[PDB]
Amino acid sequence: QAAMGSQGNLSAEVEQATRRQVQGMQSSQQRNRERVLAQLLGMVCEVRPQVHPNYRV
Amino acid sequence: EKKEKQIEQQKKIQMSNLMNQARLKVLRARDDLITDLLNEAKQRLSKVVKDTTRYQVLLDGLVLQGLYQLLEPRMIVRCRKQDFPLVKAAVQKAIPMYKIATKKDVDVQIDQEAYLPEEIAGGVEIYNGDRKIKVSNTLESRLDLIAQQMMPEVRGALFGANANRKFLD
Amino acid sequence: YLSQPRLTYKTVSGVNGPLVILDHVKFPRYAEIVHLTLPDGTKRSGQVLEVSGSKAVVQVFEGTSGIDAKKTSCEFTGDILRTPVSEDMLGRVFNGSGKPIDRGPVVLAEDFLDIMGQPINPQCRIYPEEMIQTGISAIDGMNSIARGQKIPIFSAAGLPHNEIAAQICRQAGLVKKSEENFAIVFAAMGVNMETARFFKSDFEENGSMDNVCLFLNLANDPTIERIITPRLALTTAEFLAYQCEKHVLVILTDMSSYAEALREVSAAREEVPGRRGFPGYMYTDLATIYERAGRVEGRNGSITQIPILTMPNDDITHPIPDLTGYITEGQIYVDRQLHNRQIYPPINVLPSLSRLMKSAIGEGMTRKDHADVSNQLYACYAIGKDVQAMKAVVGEEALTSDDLLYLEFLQKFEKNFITQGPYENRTVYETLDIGWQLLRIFPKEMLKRIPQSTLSEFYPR
Amino acid sequence: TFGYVHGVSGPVVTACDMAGAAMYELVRVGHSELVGEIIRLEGDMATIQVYEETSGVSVGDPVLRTGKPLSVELGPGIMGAIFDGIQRPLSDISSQTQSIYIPRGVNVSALSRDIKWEFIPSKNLRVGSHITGGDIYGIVNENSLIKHKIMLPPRNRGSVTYIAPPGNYDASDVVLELEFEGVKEKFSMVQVWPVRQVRPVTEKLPANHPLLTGQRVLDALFPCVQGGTTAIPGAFGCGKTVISQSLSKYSNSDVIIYVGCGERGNEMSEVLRDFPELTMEVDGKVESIMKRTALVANTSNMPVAAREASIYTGITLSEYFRDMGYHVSMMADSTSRWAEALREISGRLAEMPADSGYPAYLGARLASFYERAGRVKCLGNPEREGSVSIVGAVSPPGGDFSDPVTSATLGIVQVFWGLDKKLAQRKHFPSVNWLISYSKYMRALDEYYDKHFTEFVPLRTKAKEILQEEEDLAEIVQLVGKASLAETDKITLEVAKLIKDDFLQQNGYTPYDRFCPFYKTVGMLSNMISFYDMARRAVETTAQSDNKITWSIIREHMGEILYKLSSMKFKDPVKDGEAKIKADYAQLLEDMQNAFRSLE
Amino acid sequence: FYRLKKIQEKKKI
Repeated sequence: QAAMGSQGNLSAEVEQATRRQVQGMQSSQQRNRERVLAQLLGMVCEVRPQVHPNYRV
Repeated sequence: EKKEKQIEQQKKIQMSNLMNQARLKVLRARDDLITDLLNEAKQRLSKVVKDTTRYQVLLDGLVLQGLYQLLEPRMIVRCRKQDFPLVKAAVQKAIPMYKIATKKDVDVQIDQEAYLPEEIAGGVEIYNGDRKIKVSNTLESRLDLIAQQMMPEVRGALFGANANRKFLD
Repeated sequence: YLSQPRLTYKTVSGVNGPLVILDHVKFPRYAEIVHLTLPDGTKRSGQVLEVSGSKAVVQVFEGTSGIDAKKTSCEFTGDILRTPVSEDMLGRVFNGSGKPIDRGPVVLAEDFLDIMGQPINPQCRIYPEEMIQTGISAIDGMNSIARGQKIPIFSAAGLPHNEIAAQICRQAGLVKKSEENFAIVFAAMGVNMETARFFKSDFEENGSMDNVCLFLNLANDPTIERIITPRLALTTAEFLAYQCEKHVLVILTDMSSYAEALREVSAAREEVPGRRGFPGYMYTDLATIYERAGRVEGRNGSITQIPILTMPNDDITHPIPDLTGYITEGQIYVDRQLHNRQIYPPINVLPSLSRLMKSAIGEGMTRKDHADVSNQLYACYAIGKDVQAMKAVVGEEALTSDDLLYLEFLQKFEKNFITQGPYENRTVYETLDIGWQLLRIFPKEMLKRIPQSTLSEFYPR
Repeated sequence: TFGYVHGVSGPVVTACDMAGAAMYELVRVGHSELVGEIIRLEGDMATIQVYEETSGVSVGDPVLRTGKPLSVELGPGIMGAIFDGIQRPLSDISSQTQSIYIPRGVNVSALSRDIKWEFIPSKNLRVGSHITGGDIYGIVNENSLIKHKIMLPPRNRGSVTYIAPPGNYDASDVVLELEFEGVKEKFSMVQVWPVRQVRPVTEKLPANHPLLTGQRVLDALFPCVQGGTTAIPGAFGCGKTVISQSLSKYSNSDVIIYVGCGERGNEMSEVLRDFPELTMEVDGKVESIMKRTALVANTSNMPVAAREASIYTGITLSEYFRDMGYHVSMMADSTSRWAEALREISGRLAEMPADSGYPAYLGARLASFYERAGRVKCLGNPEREGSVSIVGAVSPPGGDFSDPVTSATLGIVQVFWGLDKKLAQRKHFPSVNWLISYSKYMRALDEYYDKHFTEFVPLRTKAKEILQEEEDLAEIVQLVGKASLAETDKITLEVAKLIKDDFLQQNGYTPYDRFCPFYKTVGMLSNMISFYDMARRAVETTAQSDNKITWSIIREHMGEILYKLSSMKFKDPVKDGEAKIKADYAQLLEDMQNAFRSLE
Repeated sequence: FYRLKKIQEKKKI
């Protein structure tokens, strides 16, 4: 019974830890998102094409 | 003593497995959020498709870049049916620059029979004369590529930085 | 960075054994990674090896089977093999190629790294001095191991080297006694399912799963992946050693299977052979693997390496153990005679070797006379074996007194020094006390190697 | 003047459009400009060996053809540095990059240009004075020990036109100039010399003076000469490297150049960590041994082709310093690695293997490497005398001394030190065999050893006789079981045991036998041989008459004297005086004489 | 055996 009660307490503790960690991550991620989207889209729209460096005429 | 030992062994394995599953849940959540970010970026790109003025410039760049990469006397260009006029514009703007670049003459054509699936957000694919060598310069492929190539910067922006790391080289 | 799109191809000039040859390739790059799409939609990969003209050659990793010329597609990426590495990889499971096994997601990476790594500059190499506590007296006491060492473990088929390796992992630490620990990366080179279950369960037992990255390649996987898996694991180790300042221990297992796979891949190209048909450059390749270990100036981490290899037919002159003995700086030589007598842990000492002991020990490290005990104990062991070989012929009547002393020393030393048990972990000073307990059997006027001073101050008690 | 990379595979590549090219001409390949060399060609195609990792090179990359074969730079500042296999100053790299790696294709000059070395004029020349090749016209002090000296390069001569005054200058400042036949040519402090070419010399002279050795064994029993050859093959676990380091630390030579090849990284770490602490004085202040040592590191991982270049580079530096009148001593590590690298390279070219895959011409290459040695009279007016000694370490694969590389080596060298893995299992440091080794130089040195000692030949001969007779008796005592022994036989067996345990054994790290000079060797051998003689004479006299003396009787008679005899080796001569140990050994001889008189 | 094989292969050209 000591083992089973300790199992209950330890379980509840670890799901509490998991949930708070996940919520903290989510909150941190709702801080800054638009900057990176701008970064990726801006680098996508740029092209600057060129020929392979080793080409000769 | 044997029954005792059995009990502690089961206790240990149970705790360790529990901890494993908790960590795995954390990692799954992280991956899921990354996937959602990528989907959101895809939707933003699809919205940006609608503007014709800059879509034409991007299309011109794509076709030119494909022409440069292939380097074959004969070429074929395939695109969605509803982008086809702008593609004609792109090829007419693209041929002479290549001609002055590589000093060779190329017969550039556009298929009128096979057309890309509508599921493609946009872009252009190219083939050589024999349809053996092809360059997939679609928007989806480029979005994918740029996504995989910049991952560490993505978490660097999204998660801050890891204090334990001391040297970046 | 590179915005150039990735070309795909449909040219397959022909297949020959595990190779695939492409034609009409525009500027191939030596050692560039390529994906293959078969007619059935399943996927594979490969790496360019030989390039000439517009032709190129491609080693397939998954084994070539079901390749059609007119329907396969060969996508090129244009860079060398590059892997993701991240600190959180610890506590995961992966297969040979690096894809996850444990129902988890791919590794969001903190950086890309070269699979081959690149040589470290000998000037900025801090020589290893700090000693590790293994607990086993046959190592701590005879062939001590300092961090940064790359000593192997020699075994034979049907010997319990796995138990020794697991115990070594369990009891690793620092003799000189914040709480330090290890980050252990383990790679398997064609172990059976039983071995994998044993190692996984053992790491589960002591709660150490939080700090172990696993790399598993059973015999089911295509043999060519066995070439890549070691370097990948070793790269991960180097990252954790010099970018996280952690202390790391590496365990590659059954490199004999790796040598076999190397022979298999080499035979396709028809390179020049060596002894027992292995490639000539196999020596340099094993050097590329083993050396990547030690401690570097201006940092804090370090890489220790403990490869394990079996000896075919117990023939020590076989090329694999020999070239290992050349590259690395030691050996252990698990014995089977002791295993036949049902002794644990059955480790020979007479042919074991540890080049780093000359600076691992001394005053202020373990004890003043640590070297002397080692020298004298080995000498008595050797003369004891000689006396046994002599007794096997002459008979008990021909024995002089010192033969009897050497034989009882042999018996007592074998049943005491060597025999420890599944989990008994002796302190180093306990081991030295026991060694002196074995030395005291002989009268002081025969321990030739020990200096007169040490005998005066220690032997009588 | 650019080819293009037709093909690539391993460290062997191919380049078209190179019709104007020549064999052994260096070459830069790719955007990293990896150094290379020419080996084969066919038409306007060529084959380039690469001295660097080829991963990432692409077809069609530019390849720059240069205008010189492989060459090595010579001048001040070489001493005390550590170079890799093609002579990049490693310390400069580590300083410049602030990193812990070696980026591929890094270009840094062999020597520094931003250092001002003090210079002294010839003190014997003037405007219009004529010199020739090999004549010294400058002296630069690298440090207190070795005074650099600049000589005119070979294939140059003429009447001088300007000499710089004394003062501090760098390399780039022109120093000398001269007109030969209406052409004026300028000479700096830097010579560029083709590596595969021998430096000419006036005449090879016969050897005239021995070479001191640290270990007790391999000094009396198998001496070496100041300019001779020596080889140390032996299986693994035997540790040739310990002997190499011991020779390096303790020797009378003026410069030491220890070339590693394929060695372990930790061994170069030993060397770098350890040599600077040890010191020694010559004519005053005590200076570190690093101030007379130039190293050439090349560990296993490094590109396979560089192993070839490193060895030739090292011997070239040795010869350059030989043209100064010093006595250079060289230490080559695992030439089997060099042979194996050549084997691999020739394998990738699709050429004919000869013996175990080794190409045929490796014997010729090895012989060519060694023959550049020996004492020589130098080329130049100031009339310098010097020599080069070469002691190389072979690593037979498994100890099998019938392998091709050892077979080619044994035919060319003069001294050979066979080593035995069984002894090294006993930790019988040094694990030399003392029965298959030999040295042809004994006859030339007997004259010296007589002009100083006159009392060594009987000792050596009796030692060889006793060891040989022990080895003969080994079988008879093995089969019989140590029963059918006349007393003289037991005497020789047990005295052989004592000499083997005492004189032959020696620890290479403990302070009291890090070094052992010759006189102590003479003293110990004299003690043991005299004891043998007295024991046998007493046993003979007591055997013929009556009461034949058994070995047990003398053992119980003088076990204490035996114990003192064995413990003789605890001296550490560095602290204690020589005459003190001489008197000590005379006292032990007195003890033995007293015991033999009392038994008499 | 191997060296003979290499002759055989060379003769194909």
